[PDB]
Amino acid sequence: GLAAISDALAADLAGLSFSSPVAHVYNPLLYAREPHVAYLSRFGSPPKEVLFVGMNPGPWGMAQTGVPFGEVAVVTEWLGINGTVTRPAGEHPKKRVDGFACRRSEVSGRRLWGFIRERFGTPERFFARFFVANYCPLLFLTAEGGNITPDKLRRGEQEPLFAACDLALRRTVVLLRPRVVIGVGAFAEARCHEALEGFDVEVGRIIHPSPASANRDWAGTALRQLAELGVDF
Repeated sequence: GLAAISDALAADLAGLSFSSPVAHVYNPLLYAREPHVAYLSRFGSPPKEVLFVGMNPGPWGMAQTGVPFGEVAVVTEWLGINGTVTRPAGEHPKKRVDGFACRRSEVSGRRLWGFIRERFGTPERFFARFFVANYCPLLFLTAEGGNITPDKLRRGEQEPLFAACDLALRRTVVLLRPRVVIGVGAFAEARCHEALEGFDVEVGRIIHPSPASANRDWAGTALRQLAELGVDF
């Protein structure tokens, strides 16, 4: 199942190495494995019509909950997922892992899942046709605790990472058999196009929900973009 794919990915990432400016690496697939597997098992049953793909976790989302775009509030309240989360070895004090006790809200996840809930009401109606997964489960931090996107990695270190993640995504698409794969943001979409070349699947994009990315009407834009891709939302 999905759990096997995630475990395989984590194992593949276990051997990886990253150089300066990278100083801290979080792998929520390890320290937040139980809620992650809960998500996969409860909401990831094949087949899916559409797959949403995020690039990498935010510090207050999946890095805390193990759930893609997993803002604590919406994960506990709507997905009904709680669970034990331990701390990563290379934890930075400016981005501490409090798990479901974390009091900061990940805006991207709050917005995305808030939107999904707005459209579908219950998780069952959404996951009947859709799923959301994370391309790269690793969080990268500077010595000062600043975020580093996978984009800004050394090519020699970036290539195997993207290799493992491409593998994971391919296995994911094979299992869930979606007709459309939608990257959340440009980076995710690029990764989807490259990783899934050769697949009989349409690769698309919706605007990234981050305020830091970004017009005044993200939800309307994404709804429109979904309309263009021929997916009823």
